[PDB]
Formats: sequence, structure tokens, C-alpha cells
Amino acid sequence: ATRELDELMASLS
Amino acid sequence: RDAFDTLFDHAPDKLNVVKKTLITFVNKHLNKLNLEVTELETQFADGVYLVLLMGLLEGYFVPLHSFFLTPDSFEQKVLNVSFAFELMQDGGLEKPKPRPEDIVNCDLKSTLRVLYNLFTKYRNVE
Repeated sequence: ATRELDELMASLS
Repeated sequence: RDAFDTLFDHAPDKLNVVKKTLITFVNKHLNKLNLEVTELETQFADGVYLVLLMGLLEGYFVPLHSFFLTPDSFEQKVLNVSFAFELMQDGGLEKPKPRPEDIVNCDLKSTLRVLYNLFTKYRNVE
């Protein structure tokens, strides 16, 4: 849940 | 063009991950006031939950005379959103990217940006 959002946002940046 | 533009243009099948995670987050706090969000697309547009959430995250009671608990016009909803944005900046956040009107207009990217920046800032609030 939480980590997955952080990972996604980082990979899109 | 931030990561939210990249998300909608290039990875829109990952939106559900973002939605769910931000819903859990807002509800963790809003549930303390007996409030609930099932839908980020519509339920932040009137500015009420966004104002109350700031009280919840910074840890103060927001006086009701300072905003519109039952907004009856577009302008009253704008004023709520502007007031939540003001409280965000009072907490050390930089000026939100969207206009208050974008939130009232149910722009999802704008709603996601505001909520994500609260998520990142207030990740540790119990």
C-alpha cells in the first residue's frame, strides 16, 4: 500500500 | 509537467494504487471525526474535508465560523479550498500548484497532488 505509492511516484519522476 | 502528468499520460493503469493509498491515509484521520471518503474524485471538491483534515494533521480544532461547513455556492466552496491551502502553507507546505477552483471543479490530478503532498508531509501522524 504505502511503499508501493512511494515507489511508483519515484519511478515516474 | 510533474509525475502526475506522467502517471495520467503514461501509466494510467497505476492510478488505482495511488487512489487506494491516499484513501486509506485520509480515512485514517477523517474517521476520528466520524467522517469517511469513498471517492477522491468528488468528495474533496466542496473544501469541507480538506479543511477538517488540516485540523487533524496539524492538531488543532478549526472554528466553524472560519469556513463554510455547508457550502451553498461555488464561491463558498472556493473559499473553503483557499482556506485549507492557507492552513497547508501555515504548516510549512509550499503554495499548492492547483487553483482552489480546480479542486472545486473536481480536477482529479489537482486533487491527487494536494492529497499526496499531505501524505508525504504527514506520513507519521498517528
